[PDB]
Amino acid sequence: QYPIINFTTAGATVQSYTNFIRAVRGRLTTGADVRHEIPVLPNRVGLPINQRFILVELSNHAELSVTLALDVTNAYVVGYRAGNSAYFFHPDNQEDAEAITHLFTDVQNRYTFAFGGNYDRLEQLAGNLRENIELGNGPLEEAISALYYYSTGGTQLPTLARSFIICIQMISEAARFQYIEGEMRTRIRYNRRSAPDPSVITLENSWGRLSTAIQESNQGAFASPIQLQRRNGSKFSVYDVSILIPIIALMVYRCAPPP
Ligand SMILES: Nc1nc2nc(C(=O)N[C@@H](CCc3ccccc3)C(=O)O)cnc2c(=O)[nH]1
Ligand SMILES: Nc1nc2nc(C(=O)N[C@@H](CCc3ccccc3)C(=O)O)cnc2c(=O)[nH]1
Repeated sequence: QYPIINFTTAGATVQSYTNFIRAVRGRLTTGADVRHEIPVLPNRVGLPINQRFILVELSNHAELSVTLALDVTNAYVVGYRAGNSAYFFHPDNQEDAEAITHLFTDVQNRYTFAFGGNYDRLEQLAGNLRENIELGNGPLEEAISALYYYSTGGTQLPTLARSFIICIQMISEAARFQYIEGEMRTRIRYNRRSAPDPSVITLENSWGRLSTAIQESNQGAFASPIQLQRRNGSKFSVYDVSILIPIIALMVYRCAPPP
């Protein structure tokens, strides 16, 4: 029913990852909403359930596969399927709880985690912050195996949480931000794993705020500046959508566009 995009970490290259992220973005956005050259994700209000999700099938060199489900309104990873079992994060509201009942309906074992899927909760369970969790093709390869083996008891909860953190950043954050996609491309190009620097972290943390500031802006001009960080941790201010056009690939819907 829902569209499926395939990616493998097995022999992954800059080009194959680029093709993957492009395809994810294409399935997330309809083209109906572009503001200051930046696409906006579908509005959740009145969005039919048959259009609510996309599926990301991740394969690895170990010949294992897992399927992530992403909410098109925000690119949120709501859960995953591995073989005969599916696992969903504790839904944030009743609407999102109803929505996940439409996912992996043929699966033998359905589970909802007692914990939500936001970074703060996942970092708590992992026993590590995003700033200390390595990203790259190797981490993703390993994350796929960890998600696959969870149902059989091979994967400890901190490892599972860490693995979610890897997947979310390398798929959802990369889809949201050309900048983060670029950072992942670099890791893949040189096959060098590394934790995300402050520029990546602050962009992730600011996605909602940046989306709102752009959409509420006066002809692109922010009413209030937004503070981001450089690679070295130094602060720089964003006053305008213009500087964000090469940085942000997708925005969450926050308000109606002005006439
Ligand atoms: N399962 C899952 N968890 C996610 N968690 C976050 C996350 O917690 N992000 C930031 C900013 C707030 C935010 C931004 C976008 C979506 C939700 C929440 C933070 O609070 O540090 C971000 N994205 C996702 C995601 O795509 N899948
Ligand atoms: N399907 C699903 N979606 C979820 N989305 C979020 C979440 O924080 N979503 C926000 C993300 C964008 C945002 C806006 C304003 C400030 C920060 C971040 C949204 O869609 O407005 C949390 N949890 C869930 C969840 O459990 N299931």
